[PDB]
Amino acid sequence: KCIKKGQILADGAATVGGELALGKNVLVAYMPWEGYNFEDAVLISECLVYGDIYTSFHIRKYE
Amino acid sequence: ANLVFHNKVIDGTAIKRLISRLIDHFGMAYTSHILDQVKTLGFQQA
Repeated sequence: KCIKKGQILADGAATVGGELALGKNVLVAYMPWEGYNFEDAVLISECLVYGDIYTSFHIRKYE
Repeated sequence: ANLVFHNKVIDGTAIKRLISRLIDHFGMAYTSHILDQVKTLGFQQA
């Protein structure tokens, strides 16, 4: 693949195709659900867990 | 139980008045259980 100077070669974390990518597009409905979204509480589906939609890596350094 | 039968609408100021009358008539232990049931009913209907 031919490249010009200043063109993208690799994507870093939270970056897709040369764009900042801090999140995910997910199916959402706005409605009260039995008080589990009372005020700022949020109800989610298990598919976000086993789909690994919001799984992140965290590296802790011990010295 | 000699509760009046409301037949129009229950907004915020109406429910506050009813709770205060329930407290004065039934006491706090009764009204505490009534509050738990009314709270459950409101969440379910919403």
